[PDB]
Amino acid sequence: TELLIRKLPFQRLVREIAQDFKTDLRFQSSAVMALQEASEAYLVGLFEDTNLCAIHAKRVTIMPKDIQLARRIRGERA
Amino acid sequence: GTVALREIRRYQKSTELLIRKLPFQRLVREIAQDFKTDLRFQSSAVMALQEASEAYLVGLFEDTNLCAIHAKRVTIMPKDIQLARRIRGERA
Amino acid sequence: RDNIQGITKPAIRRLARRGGVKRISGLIYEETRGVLKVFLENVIRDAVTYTEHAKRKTVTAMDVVYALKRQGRTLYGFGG
Amino acid sequence: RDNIQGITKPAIRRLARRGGVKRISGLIYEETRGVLKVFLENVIRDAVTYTEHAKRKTVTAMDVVYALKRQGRTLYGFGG
Amino acid sequence: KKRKRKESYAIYIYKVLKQVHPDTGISSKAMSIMNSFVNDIFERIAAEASRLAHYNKRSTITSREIQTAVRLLLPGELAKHAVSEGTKAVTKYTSSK
Amino acid sequence: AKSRSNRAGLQFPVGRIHRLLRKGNYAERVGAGAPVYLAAVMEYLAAEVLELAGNAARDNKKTRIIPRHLQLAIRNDEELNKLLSGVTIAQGGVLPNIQAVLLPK
DNA sequence: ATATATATATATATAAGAATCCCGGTGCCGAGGCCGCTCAATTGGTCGTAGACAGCTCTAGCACCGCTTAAACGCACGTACGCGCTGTCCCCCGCGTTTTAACCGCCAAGGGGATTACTCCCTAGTCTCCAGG
DNA sequence: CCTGGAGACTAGGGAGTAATCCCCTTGGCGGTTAAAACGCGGGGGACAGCGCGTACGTGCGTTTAAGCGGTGCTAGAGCTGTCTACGACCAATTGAGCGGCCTCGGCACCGGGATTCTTATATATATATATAT
Repeated sequence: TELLIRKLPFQRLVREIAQDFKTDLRFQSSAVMALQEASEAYLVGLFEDTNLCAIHAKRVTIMPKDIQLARRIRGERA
Repeated sequence: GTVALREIRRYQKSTELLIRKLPFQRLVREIAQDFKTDLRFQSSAVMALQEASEAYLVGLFEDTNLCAIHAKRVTIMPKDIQLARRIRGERA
Repeated sequence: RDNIQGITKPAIRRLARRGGVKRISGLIYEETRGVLKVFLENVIRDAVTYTEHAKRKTVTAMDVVYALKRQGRTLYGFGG
Repeated sequence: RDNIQGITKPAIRRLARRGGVKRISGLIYEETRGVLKVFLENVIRDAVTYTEHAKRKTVTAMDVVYALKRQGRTLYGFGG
Repeated sequence: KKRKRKESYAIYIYKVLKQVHPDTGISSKAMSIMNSFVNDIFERIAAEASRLAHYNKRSTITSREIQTAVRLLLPGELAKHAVSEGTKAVTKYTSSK
Repeated sequence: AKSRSNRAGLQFPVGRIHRLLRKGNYAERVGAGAPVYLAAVMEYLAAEVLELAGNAARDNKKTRIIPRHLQLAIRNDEELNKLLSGVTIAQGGVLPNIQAVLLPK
């Protein structure tokens, strides 16, 4: 249940992204925690779909085309 | 090959229902009598169900073709449809 | 009467051509039938459920619209 | 200050171990950073919208929950 | 005797078509299809505005909730166009008021 | 004296939009600028949809708009396809495209 | 090794079978314009609760430095993994044939969205008795 | 010796019982016709396997910043009161859209000439092979 992403570089990245929209945005630690949990739970399913595509492509090493197929079937690309 | 390629370009520009409406109506009534018998139906409901099923099947076949291309093939297999339904979340 | 054989494999092949499929295997039709029967026992049961609280045995297309939007399938067509 | 390289290579490798991947290619990490960039450009912007509609500059976790349930990502945890 | 007074958005969007393409007609079933489209977007963004009013614990929906619904749900330029015309729609609503 | 659609100059019924908003169980009080905002936004969106449909009809040399024109108008536009992702257009299909590996050599 | 002659294989026209459009004439049915009118929009006073604003407060967010230790990067060798490729065979495509079920058409009957003759139950106005102040 | 509380009779309002307006479906009956099932040939693509580059896996040396923790500063989220102002609602008016009926032209439909398409094949040419001094 541990988080493999460190909290402080992730918070720096979140504040870097949020500075593009609105300057001087105060952030809760719980907001960064929820963003990290949601992003990690999303990317774990992404890696599972990537592994399923690589197995379907008869490989054990993942490739960018696996992610390209997985996000296209998932419809995450506009 | 080329004769099979000829209808590939033909049905991509046609918006007519490929499924015959009377066997589809029979299948809808056969399914609906299993839930609760003596059900009256409108024709517009059957047409909406037929066009929704045909569009969903066209999208699923597009994902099947994408999976077959991803496996370096031009012939489709049911595991392409299984992977498409699993990534789509339609797999229970 | 079993009407699952009414979906003929020329029609499934035509859907594959509309779906853009070069070569169609012979066992695609069985899983195609299995997929469409699931799709037609989900939405049809939801439409019967929508009709049941309307206290009718006459199935309207608006119940089908409600069933489709219940499952996230957005159809702009019959029923309004 | 760019912080997209703060998601280090063993972190993504350990997440792929959690994701069930035996061997990870060297160029997976760039597309992983790009997809995470797209996701965090969407959700953070939605949270900024939720915060500015609430007349605040302090970004809260409940706005993050609002942004996640707007996109269909239902979460059970902090915020409520 | 008529059946009922079924109200729709036929004539308004027909006038919209006639001020966009005056020489182009439309089939009536496509018209009802996009009427379903318009009512679907109405039920989407009105529920979005109701949810945003619930988030502010407010029992009154202003135009600001509609602004938030537009800038949340509509992607790209269709957001910022619809905001830009939506403010000036208010001003001409409040000019001769 | 003046209807609100004529008063605001919009082609959409402000009164009918407000009447649907009051009975829509959204709020106990509904403002006055919000239906004008909603009518203007939907009017411009419908104008964009009819404009792209008329362009698709002029590409097909027809003066009567069919749902194939709407199918070729929504899906070709990036933001329309992005917004209407799960939307299925009745009497339509897909954009006609051929995969590269399925092309003849 | 080289001159002479032959024959097999390969690339490009190419011409004939094969599918597609489009201009030319025809109809037909679905847009699209006028009356009747209805119902929902408009206008007007009132008031009453939603909301904006002034002020406090306090509470969590922000910053920054010691320290230390798990975490990250980089070189090194390899070994298992992605990838070309060569048979193969078998399963799916191209086309002729039956047949069989879809399509069209009608009718008589029945359920049903909504409306209506009728009818009993609930509610309030009125009449007279007696009991009190 | 005189008016008001109270039981009984009766007019009015209203929703349930059942029939109806007519409308939509609907199984059933009969003719038609074109799409599907089937089969024969064949051909080309999925698949097995074998070798070949090669690229992350791991491990140790080197670096490094994440995080704990303590201290200080402080920006605004939220609570309390206070005014206020705009929609909710009720009543009268009034015209815009919906339905129905005519009508007319936009597009469906046939069809032969022009247009590609394709595809095996005719033909020009590159090259392997045979012979001899």
